Amino acid sequence: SAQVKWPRYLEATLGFDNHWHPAAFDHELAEGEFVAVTMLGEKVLLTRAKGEVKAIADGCAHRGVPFSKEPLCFKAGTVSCWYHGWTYDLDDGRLVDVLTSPGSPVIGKIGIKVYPVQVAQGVVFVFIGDEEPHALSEDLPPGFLDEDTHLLGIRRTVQSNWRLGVENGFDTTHIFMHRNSPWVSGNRLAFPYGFVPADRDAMQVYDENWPKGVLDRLSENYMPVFEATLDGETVLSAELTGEEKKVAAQVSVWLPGVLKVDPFPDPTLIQYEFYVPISETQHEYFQVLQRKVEGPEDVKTFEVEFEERWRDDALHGFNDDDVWAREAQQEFYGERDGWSKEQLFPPDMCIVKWRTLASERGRGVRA
Amino acid sequence: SAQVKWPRYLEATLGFDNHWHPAAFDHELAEGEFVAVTMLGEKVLLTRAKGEVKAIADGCAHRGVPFSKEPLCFKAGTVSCWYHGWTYDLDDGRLVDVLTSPGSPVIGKIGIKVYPVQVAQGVVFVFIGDEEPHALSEDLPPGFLDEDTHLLGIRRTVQSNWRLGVENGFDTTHIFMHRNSPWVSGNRLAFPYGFVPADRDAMQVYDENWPKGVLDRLSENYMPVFEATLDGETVLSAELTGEEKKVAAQVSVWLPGVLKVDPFPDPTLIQYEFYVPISETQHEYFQVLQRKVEGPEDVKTFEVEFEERWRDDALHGFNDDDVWAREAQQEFYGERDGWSKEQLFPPDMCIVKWRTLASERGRGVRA
Amino acid sequence: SAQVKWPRYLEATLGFDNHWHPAAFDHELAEGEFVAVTMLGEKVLLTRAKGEVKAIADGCAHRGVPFSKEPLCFKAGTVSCWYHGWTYDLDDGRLVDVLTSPGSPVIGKIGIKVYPVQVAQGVVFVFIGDEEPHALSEDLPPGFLDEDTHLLGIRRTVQSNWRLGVENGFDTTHIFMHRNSPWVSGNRLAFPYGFVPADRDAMQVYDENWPKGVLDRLSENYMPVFEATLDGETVLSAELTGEEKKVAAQVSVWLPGVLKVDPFPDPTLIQYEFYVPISETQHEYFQVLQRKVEGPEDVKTFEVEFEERWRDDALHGFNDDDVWAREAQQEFYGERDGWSKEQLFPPDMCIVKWRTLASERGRGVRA
Ligand code: FES
Ligand code: FES
Ligand code: FES
Ligand SMILES: [Cl-]
Ligand SMILES: [Cl-]
Ligand SMILES: [Cl-]
Ligand SMILES: [Cl-]
Ligand SMILES: [Cl-]
Ligand SMILES: [Cl-]
Ligand SMILES: [Cl-]
Ligand SMILES: [Cl-]
Ligand SMILES: [Fe+2]
Ligand SMILES: [Fe+2]
Ligand SMILES: [Fe+2]
Repeated sequence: SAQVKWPRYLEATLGFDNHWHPAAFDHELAEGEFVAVTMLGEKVLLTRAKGEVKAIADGCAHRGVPFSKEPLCFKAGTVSCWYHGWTYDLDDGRLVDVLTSPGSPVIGKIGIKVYPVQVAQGVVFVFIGDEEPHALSEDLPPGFLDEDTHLLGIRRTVQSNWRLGVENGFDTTHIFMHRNSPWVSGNRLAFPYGFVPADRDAMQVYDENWPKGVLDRLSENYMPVFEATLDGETVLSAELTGEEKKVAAQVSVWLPGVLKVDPFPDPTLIQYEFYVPISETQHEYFQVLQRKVEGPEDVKTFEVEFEERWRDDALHGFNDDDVWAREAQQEFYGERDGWSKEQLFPPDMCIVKWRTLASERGRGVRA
Repeated sequence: SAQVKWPRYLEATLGFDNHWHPAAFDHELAEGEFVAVTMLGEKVLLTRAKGEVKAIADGCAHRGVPFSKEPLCFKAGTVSCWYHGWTYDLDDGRLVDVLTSPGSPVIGKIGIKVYPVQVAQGVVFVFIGDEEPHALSEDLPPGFLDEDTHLLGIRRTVQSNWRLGVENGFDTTHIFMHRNSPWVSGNRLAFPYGFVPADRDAMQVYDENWPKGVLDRLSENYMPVFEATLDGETVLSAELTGEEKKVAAQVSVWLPGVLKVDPFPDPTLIQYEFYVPISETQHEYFQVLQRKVEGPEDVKTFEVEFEERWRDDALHGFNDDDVWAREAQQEFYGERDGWSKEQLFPPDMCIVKWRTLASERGRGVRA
Repeated sequence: SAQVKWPRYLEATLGFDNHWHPAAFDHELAEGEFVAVTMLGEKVLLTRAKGEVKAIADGCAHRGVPFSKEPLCFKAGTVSCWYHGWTYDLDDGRLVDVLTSPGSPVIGKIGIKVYPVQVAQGVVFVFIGDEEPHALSEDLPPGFLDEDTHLLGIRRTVQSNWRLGVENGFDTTHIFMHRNSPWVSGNRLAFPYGFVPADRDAMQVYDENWPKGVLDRLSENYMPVFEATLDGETVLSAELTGEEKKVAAQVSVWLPGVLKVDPFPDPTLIQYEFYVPISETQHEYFQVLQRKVEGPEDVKTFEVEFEERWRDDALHGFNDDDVWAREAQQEFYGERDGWSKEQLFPPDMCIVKWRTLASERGRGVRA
């Protein structure tokens, strides 16, 4: 059954820890500003001190209140609790002072957790887990860190377990539900109702070193369905006329659960998606677009396109439906043991391979 | 105690299954239209295909999503899931196609549940349970199916266990709370504060074949109370003056839990009530009025009176208070084990007879 | 650990019963008026009958509905249920009549709980518990019942366990969070960021007879902190310029959990606080100000300044922040076993003494 081929995947209700996970976008943090996030059940407080983004547990060691209720900073590099003034050093999380009791004997005897942080491609990543952090590149799809590119994205909260997000991203026939998105005609896309594996090389598992993932060779080893038929009659057909754009030549997912749609939502872009667990029933959905650039002008041109088109016409215009689609599955999988009652079909094998690889390679399980 | 005289009634938190239950009104469904309902914990999707109302489980066999999120029909007699296009035959619930993968090998190897449906007197009834359906008439009070009558009603959701609804309907002294309803003077009713059993033939149990139920002979074996006294002083008195109408000559309840008030809310009408479980804490309250008719003209006259008077002046004007009355009992009975702590009095014996009959005859228990 | 030092305090999630607790203010009840309250998990109905405030269980013995849904009284000294008319004697809670069934055999054979009530200093106190009530003075801080004073207050609901309320009131360094309240400059207060115990006599435990409690001698055995320093630099300093008022010379808490701030929020006043449990996660916060008076004129002057100044400028302007401060602790202590994970420091010892005294002297534990 399910609990037999991918047990650790089913156990990772709260995600795979001992992996890097995005928390926010670098531009969300100005010097001295605070941003509260919840990752894999942990409340984290982010801030920028002396130009560097720091991550510390969003909970005071005294009476456990979150600093985010009223975040205070009286000296860059520290955070002070709004309740009794306990002050912590962001570099090591140690209690270095108590504003309400100078010289208190608890100073230097207490500390809270701080997390390793690395900002890459404008994204703030945080290492969650007890192990010492490994290279960030091991937890990202290949190409994400390309130096000759620029990235722009957004994040939002989705009311479903993170796994439903990943499986909604790495699903080659769910695209049927996007057939009426204004982005399809909006960007003159030749968009099929689904992709069906045409041979045994349709899916490739990368399990040699890191990163590890599953790749769907949509453009070479799949058959796209542009027509829907019911009992011998064509009841639906995609629009294939004139000059149309080709997207999604390949789609892949990589541990700890990051999607890569290449190219998408336009031939000149690549779309990455993360589904970071917030709680057992919620996740933070990140959408990041990657554009190849040759200099500052291309960067500026991309930023403008993102603001005027890509973001709202695609990240919302195309993907908004994916949000309620995920949430529509929450009860079944989250409450009714859908993991053992689902009935899959051929195209879902890529998802099965992902669950198997994830169950075998996820560095740490958080239930 | 309770768990000893009517144990199966106490166990039937989610209702008695293997019985017919109303789901909606026939006029709520036009050809191709969809109506989602939840009955005894089961989500059901109703539609009209080729003129006939069909009932199918509102949950896809693939990833369990409900079709009601975005119901699709590309061929009358089928329903297609909005997610990956799995299409089902409404007659048998079998998967007959997959819009995103024509000829997929799962076709014909999967199916979901469909329910027997029977429309009578403008009401859509659905058979819930594993057993094969028996005659509809066995689950309705006598007279409901009278051919020389026409029926009109409404349904609404109530936040209480269904048993609290049934017992609020089949309660001869709770009417005290309706004394100030504008319908009392609105329809010149001689309406008492309560009916107290006057002899041993006040209540009669019908437990021979079907339908089965309990009847209160209010007009001949009960004493109506038109005056409320306290410490020897008359503190309240009903208005008995001029030409007033007499209603509620008899009130009865029949398995699986259907009320019959004869006559009510007017001498020319009979009122039926159903309290179909939605969940363990909610039920769908149906109010159906029956009028004897001699032809099309009488039907039209009834439909007009219903729209202009009966529905809002009585079904709401009189009964609305019954809704919060039921919900006011939810915590006690639903959370504080009120079933074993309640303290009944003589008039409640008709309810005791009903719980006993239901516990012994309910065809199926759904906990 | 905590479970070993103050076990009964940790068990009293729903408060200490067999103690008097405030329910409302006397002026909230006019003759024949009703006020519903929930104390230590019990729903209570208050009313004034023949000039006297009465307290009866807000739940009918018949089908458990609360009278508060629609409180009825047809004879001063009784309460009648809105559902079937069961009527109870407020003096002994016995069923003395049934409006819907005169002479019903259940009359005199049924009864509900009534509570001892005592009004003092404009406050309605109710005795919760199974024991016979003891003197009210045993559950109040010394000075509360002073005959040459007048009291005025307000109450509100707070979303946190009651113990978090008490410990927030009896905390000498949490005042840091109040530094920016408009009441500080509003009443020209010389207000420190915290009070730190300066010697061994800083806290005194009164455990000889009743009332019992812990007293902090702030003005004589504590060191007030008017500056906040971080890594050697003054980052915050209170305003100490000329003619300012001195308050909080002493603060104390007494069983079952009543605070006394002397003087506060002004030198001419004393502030009392109660934190009566509503449920396991909620409490009713009472704030009562005491002013010494010499006659009806002083009473009038106090009532006027309470309305024009004390209430909104202090009870709200100063204390409102204490509400979310308490609630910010609810998850940690209420759901994440904060009682054993908290890490206290020297000033918290007064709270530790209070927990110990309460665990040893609370008359009754309600979990
Ligand atoms: S809870 Fe943070 S200093 Fe007290
Ligand atoms: S969930 Fe219905 S077709 Fe996939
Ligand atoms: S529930 Fe109060 S009289 Fe029936
Ligand atoms: Cl978040
Ligand atoms: Cl369509
Ligand atoms: Cl593990
Ligand atoms: Cl009245
Ligand atoms: Cl059974
Ligand atoms: Cl309250
Ligand atoms: Cl400040
Ligand atoms: Cl005890
Ligand atoms: Fe999608
Ligand atoms: Fe009623
Ligand atoms: Fe405070």
